[PDB]
Amino acid sequence: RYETVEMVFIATVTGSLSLVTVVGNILVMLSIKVNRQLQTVNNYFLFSLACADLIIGAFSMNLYTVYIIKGYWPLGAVVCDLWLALDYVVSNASVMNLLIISFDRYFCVTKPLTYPARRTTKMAGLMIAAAWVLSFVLWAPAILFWQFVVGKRTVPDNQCFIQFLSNPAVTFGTAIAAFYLPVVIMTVLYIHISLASRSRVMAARERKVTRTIFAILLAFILTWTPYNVMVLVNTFCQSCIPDTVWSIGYWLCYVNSTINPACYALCNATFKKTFRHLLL
Amino acid sequence: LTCVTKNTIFGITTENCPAGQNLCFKRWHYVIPRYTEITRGCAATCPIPENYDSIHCCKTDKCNE
Repeated sequence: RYETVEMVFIATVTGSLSLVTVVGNILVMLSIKVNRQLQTVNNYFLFSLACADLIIGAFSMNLYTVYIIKGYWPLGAVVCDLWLALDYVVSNASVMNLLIISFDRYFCVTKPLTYPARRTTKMAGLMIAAAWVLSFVLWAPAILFWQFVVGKRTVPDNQCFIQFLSNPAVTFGTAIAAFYLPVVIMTVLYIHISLASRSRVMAARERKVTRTIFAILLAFILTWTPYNVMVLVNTFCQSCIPDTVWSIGYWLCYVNSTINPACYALCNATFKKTFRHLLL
Repeated sequence: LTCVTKNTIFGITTENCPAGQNLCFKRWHYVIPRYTEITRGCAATCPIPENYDSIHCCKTDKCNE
């Protein structure tokens, strides 16, 4: 009635969100690999983003809930560092995946002969692997190694925070770069794609693909905006923002992962008709 | 005495609070896997039992860098 019912409410809703994200991602990718009528690079990018989405959703929300259910890390550490690095690296990998989807779409639209037959299927997988390995080698070893660079795990055995986020400058730099640089690139590339498509103008399917990309971009930016807004606010003064609002903000930072599997069927007609068939 | 009142992306800010609150308490409070709120201030009690907020005492000229 006072706190136990609220704890049950929060735990149940987070578990339901994790389960629905997992089932949506697995169903959409199973549809991708079973239908076999689609062999475009955009669909491979969608598959990679859905895999990253299920990983984010399941692992990140489960461990963030078991961290937030009490106020510390119940596990005996060790798993903390691995989960933190995995979550941050897969979030950055999803960001770079959406970045390279935007690059690919801009390249295809801006030039009718931008080697469109060079893509086939090997190039899509190569780009996906390149983005994944780039994010990995850029973030994960740093997470695992800069703690030893300082000299010891200053993080206690019950806490699960990041070493370099203690420095406000590192927080500000990583936030501004790894959010707004992709955001401004999306903005300029969306403007360029819109103008090129308008000048140029099968059309129904092209518009469907464009709407799908726009929906993914809008969902990502809308979900991840509040986190970076508050991060910037913390650069205005000291302790400008309370703690429970921070908890809720970083909680809906995963609403991108929640929305994407549903938005796939919401925007894509083939996904919409496949969803009913694969629910049974 | 002097203590760094806070930390910011620009730089540190050393201060000398008067003979009132003759103590430098430094606190870490971990709110998010990606956010640890930090304070460094003047107070008049060293023990300070903690609500999972790691704190330490200082009474020197540079102790909370």
